[PDB]
Parts: sequence; C-alpha cells; structure tokens
Amino acid sequence: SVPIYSIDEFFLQRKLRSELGYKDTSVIQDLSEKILNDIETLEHNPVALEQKLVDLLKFENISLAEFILKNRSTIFWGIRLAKSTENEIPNLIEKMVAKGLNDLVEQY
Repeated sequence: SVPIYSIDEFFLQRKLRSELGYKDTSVIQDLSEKILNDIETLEHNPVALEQKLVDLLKFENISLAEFILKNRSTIFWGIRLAKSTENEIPNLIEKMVAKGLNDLVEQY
C-alpha cells in the first residue's frame, strides 16, 4: 500500500487536506510535522503511537490512524528524502547510519 517512490515532499500535507478538509496551509504545515514528530519518538512500539494519533486527528469521527500506522516508517523516511535540497548528500549518509529499522529497498 503506497510505495516509497510515490511519497514526495508534500505527501502527508496533501493527504491531510483531502481527508480532514483544512483550507489553510500553515494549519497543514504544523499538523503534518506534528504527526511526523510523534512517529520518530514512538518507533519503539506501535500500540502507544495509536494513542497519540487518535487524539491529534480527533477520535473515531475521522480516525485515519490505521493508514498512518501501516505507513509510519514509509512516510517519515519518504518525506525526509524529498525535503533535503542542497544539503541532501549529508542526509544520504544519515539513512545509512539510521539502519535500525528494516531495509527499504527502493531506488530512483
């Protein structure tokens, strides 16, 4: 469900606008980064991450948690690939160092 190549820089921002409905960009910018910041901290366990995501996205009303749960690693490392411009070559070293997670086999 959704490869790593498909996830561009503004992938999570577009998914939030379509599902939630937020017209404003700076509401999406904070909310996209706020979900991403929760993921990196709670990579240690999946069940604790669902507790926070249910609160941010405002309960079963919207939900959208299972979509982020299955793609938690893919989106976080996916957006980091497209974000870095000019200083992208030090980030391509960081992906080699950050290899505690499973090997995402994907090339350009």
